[PDB]
Amino acid sequence: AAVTQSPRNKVAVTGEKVTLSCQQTNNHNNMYWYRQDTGHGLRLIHYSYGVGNTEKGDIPDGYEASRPSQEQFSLILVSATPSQSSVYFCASGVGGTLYFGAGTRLSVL
Amino acid sequence: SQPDPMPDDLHKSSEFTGTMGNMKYLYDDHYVSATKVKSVDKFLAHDLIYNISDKKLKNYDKVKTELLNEDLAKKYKDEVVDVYGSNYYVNCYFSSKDNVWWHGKTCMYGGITKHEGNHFDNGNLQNVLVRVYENKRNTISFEVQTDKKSVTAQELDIKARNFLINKKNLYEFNSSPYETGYIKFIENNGNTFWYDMMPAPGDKFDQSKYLMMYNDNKTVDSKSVKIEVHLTTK
Repeated sequence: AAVTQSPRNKVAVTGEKVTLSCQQTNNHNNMYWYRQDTGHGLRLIHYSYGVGNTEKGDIPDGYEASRPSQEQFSLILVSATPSQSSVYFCASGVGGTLYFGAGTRLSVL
Repeated sequence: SQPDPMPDDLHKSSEFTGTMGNMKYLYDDHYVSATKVKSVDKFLAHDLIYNISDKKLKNYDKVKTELLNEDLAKKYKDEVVDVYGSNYYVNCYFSSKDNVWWHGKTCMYGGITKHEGNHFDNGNLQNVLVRVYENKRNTISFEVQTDKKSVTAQELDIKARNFLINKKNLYEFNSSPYETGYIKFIENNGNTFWYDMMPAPGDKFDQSKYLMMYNDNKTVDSKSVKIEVHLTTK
């Protein structure tokens, strides 16, 4: 599979540090983390242009990110809040092509 | 010997609105290191390529280091050397002109010292003292170790900043608790020089261009050199 997200479903409590992981197989330079919520399209949280790089997207607030290797892009909720409950989608991409993961559903209680 | 900086000569973290994680990344337990190696290739005229494999992860087996010009590269080209520096991947380019497009690659600037004559006996390490100032008062000092008699300023800078990320949160993901910082080197011969520790202003950080300052492959005498880190708080 091009893109794999870990875990696929997760429950957290307010103030917990939560890390979402995404592995790609394509060695693309670019990876992306989005959240999907009602009344919005997929909104970009952080993205990355390559190893050791991350860049804020449109809604970076209350997230960090890590790009330790070509294949791995993690999303870090450093102190989780109920508003971070969502479905999160990782993508790798090259040019105008995006290859999405299957999604991770996160409930922050 | 450059004048020390005034506050207008210094990048402020408060004017950098991108991700300070991309600066932390270059210093936070991150370095290429090799002992007793010789260059295997070249890309452009002012650079050299070494076969060095990543220890920590498996992000590379090839490293290209860029120097000031071709003369500096020719000095080291056939030499048995040690390597130490901070590597980057975004906008790192080099033909392996064999294809070998399936091998991890990384890039860096300078970091090269002749191996023979440059080492102590029996695994001994030379200490180098770093004195830190915050808001123009000494706060702490700490030592860094190197295995080299003549050591690049780059290696020492990296060791100093690594310690301070961990002890002082020098760089965090989003910002810095400091507004300005420079690291200042003082050679026994009186020569001083400094590097700004903060990213240029605006919403992007170019890692390669920041690291390019290590271009000069500048070495200092570890036994005698002094180091100061000068910080102001937000």
